Amino acid sequence: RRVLKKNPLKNLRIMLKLNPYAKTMRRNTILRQARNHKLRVERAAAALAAK
Amino acid sequence: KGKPHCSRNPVLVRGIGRYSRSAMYSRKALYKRKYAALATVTKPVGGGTRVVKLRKMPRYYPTEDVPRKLLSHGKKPFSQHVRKLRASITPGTILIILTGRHRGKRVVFLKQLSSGLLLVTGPLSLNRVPLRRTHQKFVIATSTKIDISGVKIPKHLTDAYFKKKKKYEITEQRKVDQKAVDSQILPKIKAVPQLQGYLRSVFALTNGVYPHKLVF
Amino acid sequence: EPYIAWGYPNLKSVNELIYKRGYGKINKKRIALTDNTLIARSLGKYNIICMEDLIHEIYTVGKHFKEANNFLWPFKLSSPRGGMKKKTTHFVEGGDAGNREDQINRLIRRMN
Amino acid sequence: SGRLWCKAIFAGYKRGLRNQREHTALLKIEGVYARDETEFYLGKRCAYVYKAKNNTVTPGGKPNKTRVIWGKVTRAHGNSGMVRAKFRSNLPAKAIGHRIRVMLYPSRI
RNA sequence: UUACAGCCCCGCCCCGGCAGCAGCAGCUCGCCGAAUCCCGGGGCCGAGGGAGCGAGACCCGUGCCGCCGCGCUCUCCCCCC
RNA sequence: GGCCCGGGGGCCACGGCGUCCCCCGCGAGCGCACGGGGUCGGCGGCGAUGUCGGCUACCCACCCGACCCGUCUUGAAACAC
RNA sequence: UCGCUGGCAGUCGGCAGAGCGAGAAAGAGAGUGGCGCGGACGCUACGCCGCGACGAGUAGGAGGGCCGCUGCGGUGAGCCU
Ligand SMILES: [Mg+2]
Ligand SMILES: [Mg+2]
Ligand SMILES: [Mg+2]
Ligand SMILES: [Mg+2]
Ligand SMILES: [Mg+2]
Ligand SMILES: [Mg+2]
Ligand SMILES: [Mg+2]
Ligand SMILES: [Mg+2]
Ligand SMILES: [Mg+2]
Ligand SMILES: [Mg+2]
Repeated sequence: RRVLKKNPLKNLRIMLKLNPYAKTMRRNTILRQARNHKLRVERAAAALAAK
Repeated sequence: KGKPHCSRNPVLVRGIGRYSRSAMYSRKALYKRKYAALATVTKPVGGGTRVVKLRKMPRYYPTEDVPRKLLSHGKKPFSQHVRKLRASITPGTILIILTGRHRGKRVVFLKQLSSGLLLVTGPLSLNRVPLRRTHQKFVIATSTKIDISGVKIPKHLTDAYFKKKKKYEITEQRKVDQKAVDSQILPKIKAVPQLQGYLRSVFALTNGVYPHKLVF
Repeated sequence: EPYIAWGYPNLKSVNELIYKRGYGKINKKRIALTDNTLIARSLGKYNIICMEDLIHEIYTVGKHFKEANNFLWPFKLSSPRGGMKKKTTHFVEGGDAGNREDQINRLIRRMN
Repeated sequence: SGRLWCKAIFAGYKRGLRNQREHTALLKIEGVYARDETEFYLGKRCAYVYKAKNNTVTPGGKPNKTRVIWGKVTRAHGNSGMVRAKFRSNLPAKAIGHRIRVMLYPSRI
């Protein structure tokens, strides 16, 4: 029977069923953004201490 | 048989684990964990002995029948859905009942019950609302809190306790639970000036009053 | 020129088009690309196996760009949300027809 | 003891210049006059309350003359606080410029 | 023609030095995202109905099944309520 | 750029023994699920002479639309028959 | 509606063994040596089932009518004071 097409952009496991590397790529992206956010907030703390 | 262990992946976002495949291989330590390789019952009779089968074929077949369904996966019974609460609703907050026979009355919120219904009480001495279940959507949460943290509600009051049975007479355990909770909660609201009058009042809309304009 | 708007798509544009609205011409039918075996059975002879190297061929055209593009069914795009500027005039004169250099990426985002 | 709904006016149907779509009504909620201001009312349910000749059943009461059509606010309409609504039965044309109650209880505060 | 205000250009000062950075001083001026992710809200919709799984001539189960992504046990310790 | 040639904290679809040569084919179990199209193992009220349901069909009201058919004609609502 | 001029005779059942959707031709091949008696529906094949795309029309053409009227041969142990 015909298969319902689900959007890989909004659905995660469909994106993985078509491309398993997207998982690792997204993990790297999320961790990188978290690290950068914490680094920026501590730099802001240092700047306000300098002020 | 070993004792189960908490998952070694802390969830990063739902559906994704924090550690990679081989990283969790190492954490599990699977390098050193490598492994390699009724229908009838006999019953005596007072003759001989009869072998009785507990399953007997139907004595009637319907004229025609429906087929079995294709089976989906994400459909769970209501008893095990995830229950959500609005961030603006916290214990001790003042709510406004909007639908039922107690509509427009200000009440005190206590806890999220098991099935996602808020456990409102209301002081009987104030506005004649008892320990009562309410729906999260059909209430307006005002920004006025009571430090209810140090209040010990009984544990036996649950959804099965509050569910309808089938005139209606009130019961003694209902009355005594009401009395206990009221005796515990009233002195806490007597400490805030004019709050008993606020809870005794009734919410209504007058001319020139637009709900989107006014801050709750 | 008067009947089309065209430009140079991004890699993100290629990804969005191929994943969101990617259909294959299999047995001259319009079959939705829901897994990799549909691509493999029709294009494996060109050592393009998965959605990723289909996208790679299309972006960096490579050798069998003709075969990959012919496998791809033409994309059916919605109306441009927010509205066009002027359908009947060239993009240089503040219309929409003609050759956008790389604003076609904004057009694709807005039309998906 | 007082009112618990917002006042609205059934301005007309969803329409072009020469074509009417009776399945979508236009409400003008009094007080709100801006797109950025009409967000609060999205998803709120609304009632058209009227009176007829013979009695009909009344949930939680005795039969009386009053009847209701139930609907729901769908989304905003233009820059002036007009909203669109869908009623479970298309509104009669005699209700143009008459009061529609917009309730609060489908609330998300 | 700088004084009781300033402004504009030259050369030397580590491109004089320090933040910061297409800036939450929420708008002084751009193009973006394999150099991109997360969360939330509103609206319409539910088309189809025997996809099996497991034992096997030692068996006659069962109704959560396929593909994909994971978790725990068949190793041993420690920590917290 | 060369698996970032080669010598002296973070990440990874890295993971045995056995040897000849090169440079330097069947482990078991369970469990969760963004996984080949909706389910609840969730509820509430109102019902015997006045209430419930009946798109359609009888009459009426309102909003939008709406020129009288056949015909010859390039051209019909035609002051064309 | 058209196309695939697609699928289904495999309902192969205790004389049993449940398969033919899966990237990459072609054997669920045969042999020679070294207890409990059980298992839905289906297939008027002029039938049933599954995918895709498509749907304006005067003059005109073609197909299907389990649309309709009268009479004849068969047939309904048809109907009716
Ligand atoms: Mg818009
Ligand atoms: Mg023209
Ligand atoms: Mg008119
Ligand atoms: Mg004539
Ligand atoms: Mg003439
Ligand atoms: Mg005429
Ligand atoms: Mg005339
Ligand atoms: Mg004349
Ligand atoms: Mg004449
Ligand atoms: Mg036609």
